[PDB]
Amino acid sequence: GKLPPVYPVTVPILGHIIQFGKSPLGFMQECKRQLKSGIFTINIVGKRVTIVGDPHEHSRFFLPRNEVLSPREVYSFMVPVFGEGVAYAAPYPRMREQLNFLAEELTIAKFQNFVPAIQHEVRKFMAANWDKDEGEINLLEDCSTMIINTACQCLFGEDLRKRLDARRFAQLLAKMESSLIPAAVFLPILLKLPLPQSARCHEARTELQKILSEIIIARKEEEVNKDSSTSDLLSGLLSAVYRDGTPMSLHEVCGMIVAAMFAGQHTSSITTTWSMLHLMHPANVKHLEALRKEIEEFPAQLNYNNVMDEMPFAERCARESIRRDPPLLMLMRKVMADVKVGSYVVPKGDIIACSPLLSHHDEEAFPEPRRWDPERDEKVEGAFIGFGAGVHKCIGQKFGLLQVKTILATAFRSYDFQLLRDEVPDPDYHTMVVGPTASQCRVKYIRR
Ligand code: HEM
Ligand SMILES: O=C(N[C@@H](Cn1ccnc1)c1ccc(-c2ccc(F)cc2)cc1F)c1ccc(-c2nnc(-c3ccccc3)o2)cc1
Repeated sequence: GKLPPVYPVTVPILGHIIQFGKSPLGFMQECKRQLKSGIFTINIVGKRVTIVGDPHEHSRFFLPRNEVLSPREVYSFMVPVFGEGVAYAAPYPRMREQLNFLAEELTIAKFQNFVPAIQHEVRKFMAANWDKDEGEINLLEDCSTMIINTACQCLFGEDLRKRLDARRFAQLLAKMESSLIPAAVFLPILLKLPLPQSARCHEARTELQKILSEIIIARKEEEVNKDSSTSDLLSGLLSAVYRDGTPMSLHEVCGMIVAAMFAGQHTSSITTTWSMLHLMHPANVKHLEALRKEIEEFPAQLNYNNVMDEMPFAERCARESIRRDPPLLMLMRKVMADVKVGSYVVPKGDIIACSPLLSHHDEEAFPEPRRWDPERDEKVEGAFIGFGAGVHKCIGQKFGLLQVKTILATAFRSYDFQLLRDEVPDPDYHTMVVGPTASQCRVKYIRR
């Protein structure tokens, strides 16, 4: 039919990957300018990637059903992490049941207990590691540690955290993470080759499943000897029954737990770090005042109402941090059948993408897009896609923001911070999940 315009390939069989790596946004905006089109196709190692780079057409990426646009093939490289029959490795109907089960473990009703759990871990961390009148820290490392500790304290019973503490859990997860080859998205041959990565991933997942098995057995013993019963994400998923009457296997529960941590860890840490970096910069002193005012009448011990209902401004700070520097640069689907987008047909076999980095820098949608302004609103409806939308919208958004907001309120109640450079850090685009440049994240905390 009428295909999107294709950016010229001048270096064959790499395509535009190299140019993309150098300046993701600059490159994408150059394609947009040159091809006179928000919808255009680039070439990544010989694979056509059609970018829906016009915010007016977002719904064409986000709304079509799975039969039409499917992320499953994109996620083939993560099958060893999730496990077979888990998440994108399951038929879509089955994945949806699993997602519902996960969301039910992050229901608003469970937030009643999450708030104190999170604040407990935050205080404990600050008391241990931020103990002088002032001191120097790497904010990105400290927020990452807080997020693993807080997520674990919400989601895992004490017995589990004893057998599998944050530190050990992070090691297992990092071993799985460092075994991933996202290049396999564009070079699918990799997924059929024998790779040492495969054995490491399996080692770590099996080790984790073993620990969970031993926790389940121990809990059974606790219940028999005392009436002690632990209610957590583990117990919750284990009690799940699919519509076909079968229960979730331990294999599936393990994969879901792993998948949840993989989703939640970096994104939440990065969002918290950016938010603090912005709030502490002198240019944003008005915003820091608005935050401090928002939390001023909060009890020493926050509760569900405080964080959920009484923090709209902290929430704006979080979303605008994601809006300016989205941790996920490119959302992708396999085109399963020709799809009409704007004035073009995107053909079966393409990878279709929608880029939060590109869309969040559209100047009609977000005037002066490099300026962090929590008071802004999108000027094109649906242009903010920080948490995705439609069929595959984020199910962790509320829990992620609960942690970010709780950490912001707890940190800024007791500390000020000073950046150790003139400007907030540059984003570092070399990672799967993009955050501020780590070596630029050293800051000074100052006890209030
Ligand atoms: C906290 C900051 C977070 C950001 C910025 C974020 C961002 C996103 C984005 C952009 C998508 C869309 C993916 C796509 O369209 O391909 C997404 C989907 C998803 N997110 Fe997150 N997320 C965050 C937190 C979390 C947490 C804490 C969890 C789990 C506890 C989570 C679980 C998921 C799941 C399961 C999907 C896929 C839903 C589906 O495929 O139907 N999110 N999120
Ligand atoms: O982190 C990834 N996926 C995460 C995204 N996430 C994080 C928070 N919410 C959603 C992810 C998504 C869904 C799930 C998940 C899905 C289903 C389920 F039942 C449970 C969990 C788990 C995840 F870890 C991820 C990131 C990058 C990539 C990627 N592969 N290639 C690129 C790429 C290519 C070209 C240019 C730039 C990036 O990026 C693939 C996966």
